[PDB]
Amino acid sequence: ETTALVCDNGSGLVKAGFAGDDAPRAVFPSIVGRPRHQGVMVGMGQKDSYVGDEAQSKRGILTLKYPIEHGIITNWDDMEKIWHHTFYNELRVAPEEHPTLLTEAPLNPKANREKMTQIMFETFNVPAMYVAIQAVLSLYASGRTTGIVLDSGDGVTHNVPIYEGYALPHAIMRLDLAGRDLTD
Amino acid sequence: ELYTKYARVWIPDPEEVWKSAELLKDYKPKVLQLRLEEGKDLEYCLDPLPPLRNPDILVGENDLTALSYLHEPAVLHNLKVRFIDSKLIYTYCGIVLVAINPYEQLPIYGEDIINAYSGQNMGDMDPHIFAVAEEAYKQMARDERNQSIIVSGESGAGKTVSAKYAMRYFATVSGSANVEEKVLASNPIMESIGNAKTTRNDNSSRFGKYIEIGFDKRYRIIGANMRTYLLEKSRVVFQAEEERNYHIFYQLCASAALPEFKTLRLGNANYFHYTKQGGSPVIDGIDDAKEMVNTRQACTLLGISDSYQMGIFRILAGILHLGNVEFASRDSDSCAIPPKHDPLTIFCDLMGVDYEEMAHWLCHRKLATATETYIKPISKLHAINARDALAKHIYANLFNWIVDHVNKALHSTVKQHSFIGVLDIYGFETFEINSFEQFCINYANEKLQQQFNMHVFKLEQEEYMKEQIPWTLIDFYDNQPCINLIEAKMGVLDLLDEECKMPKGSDDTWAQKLYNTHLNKCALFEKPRLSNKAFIIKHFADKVEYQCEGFLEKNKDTVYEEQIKVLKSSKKFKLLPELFQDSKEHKKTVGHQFRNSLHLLMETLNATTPHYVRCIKPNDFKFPFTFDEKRAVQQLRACGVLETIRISAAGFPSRWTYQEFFSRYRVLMKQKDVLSDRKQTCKNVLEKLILDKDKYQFGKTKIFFRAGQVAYLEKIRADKLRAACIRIQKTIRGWLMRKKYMRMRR
Ligand SMILES: Nc1ncnc2c1ncn2[C@@H]1O[C@H](COP(=O)(O)OP(=O)(O)O)[C@@H](O)[C@H]1O
Ligand SMILES: [Mg+2]
Ligand SMILES: [Mg+2]
Repeated sequence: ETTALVCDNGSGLVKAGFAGDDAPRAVFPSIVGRPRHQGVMVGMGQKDSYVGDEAQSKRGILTLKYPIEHGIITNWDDMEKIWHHTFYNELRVAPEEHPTLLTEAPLNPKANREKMTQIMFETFNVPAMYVAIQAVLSLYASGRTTGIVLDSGDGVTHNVPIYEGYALPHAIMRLDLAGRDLTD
Repeated sequence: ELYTKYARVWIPDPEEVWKSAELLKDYKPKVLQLRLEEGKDLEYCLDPLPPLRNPDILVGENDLTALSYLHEPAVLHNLKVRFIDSKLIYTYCGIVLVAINPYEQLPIYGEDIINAYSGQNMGDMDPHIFAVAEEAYKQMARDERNQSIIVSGESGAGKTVSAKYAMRYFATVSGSANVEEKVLASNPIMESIGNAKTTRNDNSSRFGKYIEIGFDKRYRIIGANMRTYLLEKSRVVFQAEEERNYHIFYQLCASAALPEFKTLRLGNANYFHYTKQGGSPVIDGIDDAKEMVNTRQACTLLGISDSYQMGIFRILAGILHLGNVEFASRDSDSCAIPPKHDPLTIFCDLMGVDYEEMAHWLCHRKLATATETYIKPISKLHAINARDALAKHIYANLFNWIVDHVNKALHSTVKQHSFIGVLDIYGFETFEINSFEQFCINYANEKLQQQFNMHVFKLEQEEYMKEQIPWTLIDFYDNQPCINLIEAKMGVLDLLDEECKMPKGSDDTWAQKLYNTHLNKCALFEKPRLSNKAFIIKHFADKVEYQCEGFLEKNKDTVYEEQIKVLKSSKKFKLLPELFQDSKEHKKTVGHQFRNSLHLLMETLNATTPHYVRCIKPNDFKFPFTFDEKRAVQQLRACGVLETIRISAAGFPSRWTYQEFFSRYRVLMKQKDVLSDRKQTCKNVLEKLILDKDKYQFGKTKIFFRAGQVAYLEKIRADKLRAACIRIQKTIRGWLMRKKYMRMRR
């Protein structure tokens, strides 16, 4: 059968791949660069924006924006460029044909899932979609049905107690220190 | 309605599934008074009728569908009298040949009879396996379409010997200067690698062997090609009570003292964790040390060099020593092989690999994303599962390699124009305990009997088009809802492969998922009343209760690539790198590999035309040429014969050519009434005898009858014949009376 795409929009990296793979096929920084200097040489072939490893390689010439901070998507036109790059250039897959499992940090605004769904169905025309809490997946990843997952990204830190497969949503802590505030 | 004084009926009995009974008082439209064996006393309570019995002239016929009354008593009786009294072991039901193990030898397979069957049509002769082989050889000429003879039955029913004779037929009638020697000399190899002692019997075959006999443009035999399917990989590492695994391991252990095998450092057959488990190393009456020699001689005859033979036994000793590798936990989430561990030392010596590399890779697994790579410890349970999956993978690849070198010897260079293919597959199985192996066997038999039921349904639509009879009359049993229960998504197999990869899955939580998903959603799935660790599937033959305990251990294969790359690095000997020379296949579970193998078998067979042989085993004790009712009925249900007979009984079972109808019922038809053609004569006479046509039909070539009408015609025929005998005898007897009377008057 058609596999699902599995795509995780960290603040810092995109990890994407196909369901049933043991490790992600595409990992690249979720960063969008735009040129900030006069274009002197005629016929070089200008580009309005670089994404991911393209923007890393050129980064002396570019302003680098992160379009997610603190697990919130803060401008959509960039995030849509990042997904376009994920499906068409890194996975080389028609998004028409595969379910996409997206991912999100708990307790963040509800307008972020609404937009993140609207863009999958209107723009990419995905057949079917899902959105899953990050800290729940680390238990599937670690063979457990019980645990308290501490998960810390580039943008957000959260604890999610899970006992015997029931989450305890009153006990969920979210903490807003992460790798980017360590870097600053 | 016929029941009278001097009628006969069959009655049930726990000792023999039916007793014959004499009806002792006429029926009145509520309880029946019956005479029996052993004197007479019964009154038998009808419920809101007894099965009714064919006249004795019919019983013993060559074809169970030629009976007038069709039911399980009649069938069991015909087979019992033909087997015990007439010593005939072959019988027909519909298209199906039915074969019963005489279980002592017979003359019947002689070349004279082979020649007597050649060219004959299947109804021209008494049934014999050569009649099926001959019909196959005919159909392959009449159409280029290839032909399959599907031999099926319980273990010990005689499927292998039936294939043997079926091939001997082709090789006698077609064959010329050889296939026969090589194919028959392959059997000890395939039996050694592929047969095991099961609970109910020794020498059960755990795979479907398919021999293609290839023919040229003139139907001379070219050569043969052997395929195998459905190998029971799980037996390599797990064994139930008083099972064994594949014979080869025990022939090897029993040969451990021989000087070639000293280096292999083998022990007795219960020293190793993969042969100890069954608690039964010795078969009664088999000397494994000599079956070894007949195997090596069969290899030598097929031209597997002694170098490769020692390679094969080196790899099998490898698997045996691998099984003794013991893992110590060092943490809940990590394990290690203890220092200087002897089984691993001997294994790495045998295979010629670095001890510390195998020691590392058995206990760790590796992941790489596109950029960078990680090495994980694994729990002791996952280490043991990985080692067992590696042993299963070695064994399966060794099996495919031996089959490939046998094919090298059996193939011949001439281009094969068409083939006849013969399939030796285990039958529908039911045991006091049923486990994942039985669940696979019964799923394969569901598929095979779907094919069978469709073929029979097609054949009778085409006969009705030869005879201009409506199709609506005929129907067939549809077992697609059970295939969908087992095979479809959210089926029993799909939830098993899911529970293999869900975290902390277990047989108990698997069973819970089954109940949640099917328990009252599907009519064919049932939970046993007093347990939560079992489930019941309503197969075509019977309801079977499967036990959830230890499905998941049997279900699981994942072969860690790094262990294959260690074995592929081997430099000591030729064979071990050669096995793995040509992914997702490494992830696939045993259940999924079985599903795929079964789809390959069905792709092979649906491209063909089948002819069926069903083998049944008369008695469990190996007594020569005696018959047990209670087993035989179980066999005949498991073979789908009883359903085929019931279905035919619903339609128009009995089909008489008009001229045979005349040859039977001339007594019924008046010397005046007979016409200048007997077809119209009988078309009238039967309308005289039975007022309503609905009992019968008139075809182009045959009269069709519903069940029972032939027995009626024989009844009225015999009563009229006795009235004629009364006339003639009365006249002659009265003459003698007159003669002596007038002599006394004289
Ligand atoms: N038609 C037959 N005539 C004589 N002996 C038979 C016949 N069929 C089976 N046997 C005996 O029964 C044994 C068991 O049957 P076999 O075909 O070997 O097992 P399976 O059918 O399980 O492969 C045979 O080895 C042979 O000794
Ligand atoms: Mg993260
Ligand atoms: Mg056999």
